[PDB]
Amino acid sequence: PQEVRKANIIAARSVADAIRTSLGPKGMDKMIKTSRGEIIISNDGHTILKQMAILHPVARMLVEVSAAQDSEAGDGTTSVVILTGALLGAAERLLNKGIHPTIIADSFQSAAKRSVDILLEMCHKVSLSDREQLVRAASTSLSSKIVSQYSSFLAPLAVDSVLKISDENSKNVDLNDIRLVKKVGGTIDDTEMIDGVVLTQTAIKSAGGPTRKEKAKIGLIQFQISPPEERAYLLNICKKIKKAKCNVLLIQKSILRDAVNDLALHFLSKLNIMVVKDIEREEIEFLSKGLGCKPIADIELFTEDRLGSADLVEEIDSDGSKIVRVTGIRNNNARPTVSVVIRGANNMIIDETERSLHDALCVIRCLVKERGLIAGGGAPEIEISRRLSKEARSMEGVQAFIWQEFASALEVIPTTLAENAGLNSIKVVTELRSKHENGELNTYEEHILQPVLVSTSAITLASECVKSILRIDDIAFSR
Amino acid sequence: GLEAKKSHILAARSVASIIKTSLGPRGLDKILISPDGEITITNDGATILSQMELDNEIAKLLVQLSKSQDDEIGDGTTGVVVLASALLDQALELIQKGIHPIKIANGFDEAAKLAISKLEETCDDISASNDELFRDFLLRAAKTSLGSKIVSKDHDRFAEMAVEAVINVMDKDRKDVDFDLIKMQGRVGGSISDSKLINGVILDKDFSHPQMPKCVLPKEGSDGVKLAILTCPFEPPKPLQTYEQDKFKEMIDDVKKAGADVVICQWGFDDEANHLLLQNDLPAVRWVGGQELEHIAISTNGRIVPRFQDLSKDKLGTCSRIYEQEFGTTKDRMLIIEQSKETKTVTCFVRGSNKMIVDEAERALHDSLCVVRNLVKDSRVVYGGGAAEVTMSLAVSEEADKQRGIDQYAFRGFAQALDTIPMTLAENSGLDPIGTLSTLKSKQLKEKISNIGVDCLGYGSNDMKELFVVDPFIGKKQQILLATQLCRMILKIDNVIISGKD
Amino acid sequence: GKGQIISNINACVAVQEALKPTLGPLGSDILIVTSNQKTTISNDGATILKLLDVVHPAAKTLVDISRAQDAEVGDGTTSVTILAGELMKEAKPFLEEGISSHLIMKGYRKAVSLAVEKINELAVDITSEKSSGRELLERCARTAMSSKLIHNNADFFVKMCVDAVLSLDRNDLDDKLIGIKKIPGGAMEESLFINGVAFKKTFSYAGFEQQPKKFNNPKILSLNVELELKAEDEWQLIFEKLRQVEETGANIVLSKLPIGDLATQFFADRNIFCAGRVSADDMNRVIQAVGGSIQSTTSDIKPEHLGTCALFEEMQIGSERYNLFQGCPQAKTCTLLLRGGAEQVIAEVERSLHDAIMIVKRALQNKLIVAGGGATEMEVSKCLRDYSKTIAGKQQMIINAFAKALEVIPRQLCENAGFDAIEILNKLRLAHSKGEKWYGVVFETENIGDNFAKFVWEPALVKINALNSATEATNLILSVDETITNKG
Repeated sequence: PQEVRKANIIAARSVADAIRTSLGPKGMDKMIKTSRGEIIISNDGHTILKQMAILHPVARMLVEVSAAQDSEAGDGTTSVVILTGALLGAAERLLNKGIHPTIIADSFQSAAKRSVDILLEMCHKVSLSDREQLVRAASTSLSSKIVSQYSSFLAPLAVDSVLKISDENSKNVDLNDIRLVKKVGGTIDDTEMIDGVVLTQTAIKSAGGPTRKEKAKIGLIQFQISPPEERAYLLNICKKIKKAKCNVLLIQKSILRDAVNDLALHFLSKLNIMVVKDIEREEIEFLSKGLGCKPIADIELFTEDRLGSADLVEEIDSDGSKIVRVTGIRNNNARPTVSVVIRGANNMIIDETERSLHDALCVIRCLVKERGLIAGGGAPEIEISRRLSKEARSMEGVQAFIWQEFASALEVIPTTLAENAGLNSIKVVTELRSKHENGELNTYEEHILQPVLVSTSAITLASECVKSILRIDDIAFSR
Repeated sequence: GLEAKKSHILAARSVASIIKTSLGPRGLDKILISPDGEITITNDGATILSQMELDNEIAKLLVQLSKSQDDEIGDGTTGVVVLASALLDQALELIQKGIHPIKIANGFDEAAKLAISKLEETCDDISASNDELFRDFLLRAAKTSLGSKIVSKDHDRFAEMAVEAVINVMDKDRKDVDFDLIKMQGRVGGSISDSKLINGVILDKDFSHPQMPKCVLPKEGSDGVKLAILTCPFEPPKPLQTYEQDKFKEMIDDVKKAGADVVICQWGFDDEANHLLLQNDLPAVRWVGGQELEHIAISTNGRIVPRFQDLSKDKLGTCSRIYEQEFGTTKDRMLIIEQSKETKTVTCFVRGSNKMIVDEAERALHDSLCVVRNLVKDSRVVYGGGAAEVTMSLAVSEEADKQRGIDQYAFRGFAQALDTIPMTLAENSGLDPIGTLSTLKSKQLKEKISNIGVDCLGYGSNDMKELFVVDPFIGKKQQILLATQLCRMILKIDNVIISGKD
Repeated sequence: GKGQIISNINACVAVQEALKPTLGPLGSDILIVTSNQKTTISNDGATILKLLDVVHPAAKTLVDISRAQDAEVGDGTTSVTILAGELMKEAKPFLEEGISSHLIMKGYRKAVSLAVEKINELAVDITSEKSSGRELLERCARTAMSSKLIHNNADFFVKMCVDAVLSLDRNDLDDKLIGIKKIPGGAMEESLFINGVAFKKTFSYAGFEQQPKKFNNPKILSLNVELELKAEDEWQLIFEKLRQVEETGANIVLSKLPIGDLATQFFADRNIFCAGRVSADDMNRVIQAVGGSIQSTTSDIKPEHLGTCALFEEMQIGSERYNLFQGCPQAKTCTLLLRGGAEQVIAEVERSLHDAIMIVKRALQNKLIVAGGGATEMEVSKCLRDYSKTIAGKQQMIINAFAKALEVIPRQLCENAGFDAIEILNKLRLAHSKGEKWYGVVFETENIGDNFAKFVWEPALVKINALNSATEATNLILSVDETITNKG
């Protein structure tokens, strides 16, 4: 049964070694040409593994590991693939010695739990009450992005956004509740928090639309205003909405029929009922959470108890933007959320700006689950191997040899960082271990910092990945 | 420069992997077939490697080194080749990481010198413990090599033969045992209990005509027994019976004036030559090899007489007596030449009921005589059997973190290469190599620093110090030096050039 | 046509790539297995190329110039092939651009004329420095002998080692002909050098101080053994043999056995000196010192066997009077005597002096010396690039590639020693062009250093003969557009 595992390890090692060249900003970029003729270029490990269309069944698990890497930690999608292949490469000599993969798999889970406590003792203890390190963490992370001078004002906006939803014991917080709406026009210097909610579209541009209303109710309605005499059919639709005093109508976007008839615009103009159409399907679940409302399919299902409250609903005047904002949801059951509007002249600005804020919110969220940060650049990978050197002598049996090979696989990550930078691989690693007798974590003066959750999740996900790889002893066709 | 570094490691590994299973007393034997059609079975790595005829350029270095190991030590045949392959396997991982090959060669040289100083502190003294305990090591030295053979029943008899033989041929000044001064001779038939220790060359002879006496008379209280060494044949002068007989009376006068009891020559004798020597009580000896004459002058303190006119009484070899003693049921009826005084050379007499037993006993005695030389040359010794390699591993690995730079990884790879021998002994003992290696390291750290090795043959328990299993330190020191010397020469040659066969 | 030259370039590279690791004392060795099945390993490239016997003419040309380099010189056999082969690689892309092979051959010839002119300029020859045959060589042994217990006295010790080879012919130098004996007692710095042959006092018998130690016009006589009152194989017969020494007027008698007390009494009134128990190696050196010969008996002594030095004296060195020969400019070999408080201390210093003699021995044979360690190699490549401005045109790019081809020698030296050839070439040119041009590459620890400070020197005739041999062999290969090999 070893021929099935050895074939999967070698096939997965070639994938990990291929992504290994993409580690770091100076790493080698990989090209993938789709059958349709599209060619993409980037160093992202999650994008390469997704568009590669790997036919190997076990190698497809790296996509799920890279997906959870960006969803939990938010960084290290390339490093988790390298660490996964490092354990697979070290497991090749383990099988040659006659070791069953169960001991190999059970030792990685025990070594991953002990590696967390080693990093926590060497990590710097920080708290969320201090905003000095929270602003500098997100500001230096944007040095790899187009934003440079405007990144100074973007850091405190992301800090105050997380501190409201972080609380204390909440631990993990869903990132889908943070919506970044990009729109052409404006600039980066203009930002509005708008903690109530922010939509993705504009308002009615036709004649008669108020486009602004004060003290209105907001609710989700899946109905649509359409003809089947036609004004009498549309009058009963607007009359039932007036019964619950709902001045804000949100209609789900559908290409089947229209949203609101022009005849109904004159009816709602006298009642001062604002209408916002073209609501995307992705925002249906979003608006049902922060606003605390419920999707309403029919007109009979529409009730007053499912309607929220809005202080002032207005359409902000801006060049090529016209963004509508809502403040003061006034809902005790529904917790508030953060929706930030992104503006810029070029389309390439608001695009990368949204992705740049994603990595900034993840690193800050890493401090919410587990506080503290570890300086990157190969420091946590080498520090663990330094502690496991003397600990390997305290073990007994087959596992004693695994601790030595586990620390050897951790050296692959700092070695790749030296290779992609043009410096000598071994020479740089020896200089770091030479000064380890004096310095410990010292990169601190270079304003380069990394959260502890990235280094913790990379070891945990890679330990379970390789554990599940050795569990497949056969490949069968079942349809 | 590309495929050479990868091919040299795989070529030497496949050749060294043959004798990895034969290491130790439990190591399995092999069936060797000579080109003449004779089948031989032995566990000695020197026999297996010497019979290999191959065109591989890398594997030829194993044969060139094995020839010098038998004379210097003789026990470094299988152990060094396995240890040398361990340094090559660890060097292969360094080449892939970009480590320079000469740095690997110089890294193992500096690491070997540091491991010697560590064992110098933990070694123990033999003669300082007791004088008779030293002899107990010599009695049990040959027992370890002979314990895996039927000879292990009579092993107590062969233990005393090696003690008295080395003392005579080796002086405490130079402490050197020459292989040329030890004559190894054996025949098929008999048993192993009839083996005797002779202080001089055997020189089997049928005493020519049967009327000649089988013993040499003292000749009225004469000093010793004078023998004549002639490098020229005995023939009448030429550029009839009474002519040659009268010429023989002139040449025999040189024997009577010098007083030689027995005449030894390199060439055959005539029929009338034995007639004059019979009435004078002068036994004739003919058909003597050239190398046999060297052992005669060294044991009897004689000289080489080139011609008949140079024969003198001072150049005659002196011995105690020469008699013919029947050995077992063999009809050859060999002879014994004794001395009673300490000589510079001895001759080993080994017999056996099988042709293979004789050859296996002569080679086992060769390694036993070399251990005695190392125990006298160096009183400090260490406990082997897996305990020495683990001690050297923990010593180099501990000093690896203290030495920074590129040599830090050279010391780690050298320490892991030293773990191959105890794991190989653990594999050859039928036990978990990894599970046993962790046990030997745990007992030498948390408890106390001592020597506990892996048991190839079933014993009572661990801690061979209780069972008094000793190995020579200079013998083990010579093995680790030849291993690093061989590992460099393999790395110092990156080129392979061979012509065709016409 | 021109396609045959490209085939000849790969033939020289295939031979070069095998000889690249063999450059340097620490470089790799080639293992060649002949069809005879005898396997040999040799560091020097001559024997390596002799066993190959390549049929290809261009590869065989590199073998012929390698045998001549090992014969007339003996050094640079591997470097002359690497330099000639690497020069072929620089001319390979030139043929693809349309440049004819003739101007490529004549382009390298112009660079050699400019290179050899700079070799004599980079050489070290001192005239007006007010030096002599010692102080130049005395300094070279200092640093090599530095960092030793004798470092404090090292200034006085370098005088006796250099003057050892200067007392004899500078064309033929032999270290075995120089004997060294230890003298117990006395200070270490008070030792004196002796031009002739010296030995100890072997006389165990009373009656010393009966002969004068100063001879105005002594005569050297060689008699193997007589010198006995009683044969060790009659008093008047010995007196007649001793009279022959008086008839020839010889005040010096030497033998390999002891001398009886009869000769000491007869030689007292005649002021004749005699010394017995002289070693056999000493007797042969005394004969070569005066240029005479030894006679078996006293009757056959010929007049030309006599010889005289400037002055004879018996010094008190070591609290004992020892024989020595001083003031003999015709002596073919000298003898050194060391002083010290213990015999074991002198033995450790004696062995340290043999290394200093072998260093200055090779420097005396060849008086043309240039600074090694990449110093000279980098300066020649730099000067050809500056002088190429008047060489402008097609001849400029040809010499510019020749300067780059000269960098293969220090490359393989750093690659075989473990150093990184990429970083060492960038840091060496910066230190060579700026400040002093004497900065080389250290062969022990990688760093910038001055080989002239470490006193590590290399003879220039090795590089001069190899530069002309590499260029001459290159012009022969580049000129062959067709190669026909007949069978037989």
